[PDB]
Amino acid sequence: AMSMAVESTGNAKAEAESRAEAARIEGEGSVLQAKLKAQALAIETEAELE
Amino acid sequence: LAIEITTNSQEAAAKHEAQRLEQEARGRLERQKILDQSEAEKARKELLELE
Repeated sequence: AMSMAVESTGNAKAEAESRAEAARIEGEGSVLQAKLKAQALAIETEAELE
Repeated sequence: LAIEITTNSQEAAAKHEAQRLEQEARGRLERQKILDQSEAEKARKELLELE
């Protein structure tokens, strides 16, 4: 039952730690990406007004 | 027929003894086996942690 414990948990912990690390990257990425969308679609919007 | 009954009775308690010792065997060995599988699990847990 203790091994049953280590197996089951250790697996889903390994698994959610995966997903969690994946979206951690994506989130840090989407901030950088929205910060580039920023200057891009605001230099695009800049000479748009002129 | 009077030796017959005593000859068969030798057979009897002999067979009965055998069976009691057979149970000594299985009763002991099935317990050794549990106390092995359990010793394995004390390791298999550690392995399963590394897994």
